[PDB]
Amino acid sequence: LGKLQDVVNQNAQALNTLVKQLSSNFGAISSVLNDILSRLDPPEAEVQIDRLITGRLQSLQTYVTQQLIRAAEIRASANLAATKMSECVLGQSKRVDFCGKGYHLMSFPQSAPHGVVFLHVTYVPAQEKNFTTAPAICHDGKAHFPREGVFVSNGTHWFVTQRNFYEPQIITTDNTFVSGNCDVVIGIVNNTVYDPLQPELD
Amino acid sequence: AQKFNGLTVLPPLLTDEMIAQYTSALLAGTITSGWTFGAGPALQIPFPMQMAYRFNGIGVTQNVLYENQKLIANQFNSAIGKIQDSLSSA
Amino acid sequence: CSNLLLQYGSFCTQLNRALTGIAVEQDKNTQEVFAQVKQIYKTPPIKDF
Amino acid sequence: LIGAEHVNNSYECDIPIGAGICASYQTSQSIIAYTMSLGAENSVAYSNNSIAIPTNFTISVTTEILPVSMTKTSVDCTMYICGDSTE
Ligand SMILES: *[C@@H]1O[C@H](CO)[C@@H](O[C@@H]2O[C@H](CO)[C@@H](O)[C@H](O)[C@H]2NC(C)=O)[C@H](O)[C@H]1NC(C)=O
Ligand SMILES: *[C@@H]1O[C@H](CO)[C@@H](O[C@@H]2O[C@H](CO)[C@@H](O)[C@H](O)[C@H]2NC(C)=O)[C@H](O)[C@H]1NC(C)=O
Ligand SMILES: *[C@@H]1O[C@H](CO)[C@@H](O[C@@H]2O[C@H](CO)[C@@H](O)[C@H](O)[C@H]2NC(C)=O)[C@H](O)[C@H]1NC(C)=O
Ligand SMILES: *[C@@H]1O[C@H](CO)[C@@H](O)[C@H](O)[C@H]1NC(C)=O
Ligand SMILES: *[C@@H]1O[C@H](CO)[C@@H](O)[C@H](O)[C@H]1NC(C)=O
Ligand SMILES: *[C@@H]1O[C@H](CO)[C@@H](O)[C@H](O)[C@H]1NC(C)=O
Repeated sequence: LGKLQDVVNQNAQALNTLVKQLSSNFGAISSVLNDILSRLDPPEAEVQIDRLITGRLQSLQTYVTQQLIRAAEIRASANLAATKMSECVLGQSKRVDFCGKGYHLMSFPQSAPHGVVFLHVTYVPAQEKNFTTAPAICHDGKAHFPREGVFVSNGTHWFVTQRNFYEPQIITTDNTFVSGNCDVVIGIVNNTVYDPLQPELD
Repeated sequence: AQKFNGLTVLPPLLTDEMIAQYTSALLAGTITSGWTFGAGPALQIPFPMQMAYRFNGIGVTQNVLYENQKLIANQFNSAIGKIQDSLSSA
Repeated sequence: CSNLLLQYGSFCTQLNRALTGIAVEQDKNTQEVFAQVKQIYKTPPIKDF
Repeated sequence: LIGAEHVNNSYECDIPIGAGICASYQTSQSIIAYTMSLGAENSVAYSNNSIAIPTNFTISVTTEILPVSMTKTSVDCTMYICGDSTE
């Protein structure tokens, strides 16, 4: 895991750098402040003490700025994770390529140390077949358009299937609607409609 | 320049050329397949099919595109010319 | 000048690591935007759309 | 770059270098440098009366990694900056 390891390693190395900062003189003649107190008088060793104060203050200010920036990016990541929770897990999100690569169904959150993961369940097609399509069917001068599917042909006859699955069905009135005349679409094909009311009225 | 004082500029990992190649491949995917290539394998589709599907996505029935497809194509071409002319004029 | 820089080598290490992080995140920003697909789709020679 | 031979073929790279060229360890075997391959160069057959309707699906699971918190630390000047001295 990379996104959960850097947030710990960078913090650990920042704490280690803070520890290492006390081992430097910052231009003074000793690192520990007790040494100059023991070997030099406080009236004379005031400037070295003040230099150590300035160096430690600069190191603390740099660490505070770094921690503020890390907290800002952690806040942004937490807001993103909360939105991903509330959309992908607590419902189904219509945003494409947001809850994983594919058509999202649901996500399963899992606890993580100083983090969170989401177990997205996507819907990707596996096998596809090439087909010849047409926007409209000219039956009796009226152009038929699919309500939710698309006209497809296997070479001899025509069917209508949904967008993400191949479910061939007979061209009928229940899944098609008419609009206008036949001479409005640049590409149209001639066929017939089942009209499943005609055989039942006999 | 600004490199004489050692303020060295790191070259990017991706140059302009393969960024342009990425954009061209994405354009080809979105004009030849719509959104199938962004959520799985690319599926071939006619462009008016995709246009009617985008129209269906905003609550407009797909029967209106094929009745005035030339008008929508001319409007799209005019809009492309307009954005090109506006960008040429920062 | 380099002799007195051992007292602030920790500061220098922090600055160098910060710029290295800036550079690597600037590199990764382009990968998260343009590299959405892993297959380069060629434009068909037919321009009749 | 020294210590890595240059080869004209292109693969997917793992160690980035910059300016569109990477380095990797392939076939004995030695470190080679090559231009990174943006992906599988394939063409999609496009036609005004050709469609592709999927007939099967695979339920896939995608892993995402997101941190939400970090270790809460408290720092005080008096026992960091100073030791056991009043001055
Ligand atoms: C295209 O689809 C049609 C409709 O399903 C197929 O025609 C049927 O094929 C089955 C398979 O032997 C026969 O039992 C039926 O009697 C056929 N019905 C009609 C009305 O012909 C056709 O075979 C399919 N063609 C291809 C190439 O797949
Ligand atoms: C689809 O059907 C229409 C009408 O049934 C056909 O249009 C006819 O075409 C013939 C000769 O091609 C003309 O003599 C008729 O006057 C046309 N009628 C109308 C109403 O336009 C059309 O040709 C058919 N298309 C195909 C490919 O068979
Ligand atoms: C859709 O894909 C799945 C996954 O490969 C197919 O399921 C396999 O079917 C074969 C033969 O029927 C079996 O030997 C495997 O054990 C099945 N695998 C699993 C994981 O169930 C399925 O048959 C495909 N469907 C169609 C219509 O092609
Ligand atoms: C369908 O046929 C066309 C050419 O006839 C081909 O380019 C395409 O790859 C085929 N589709 C599939 C899924 O095999
Ligand atoms: C598809 O395009 C080809 C080439 O321009 C053309 O010959 C054919 O008539 C077109 N088909 C339709 C249905 O528009
Ligand atoms: C790679 O192939 C090209 C093809 O012409 C050739 O010009 C070039 O010299 C080759 N590079 C190497 C390193 O062999």
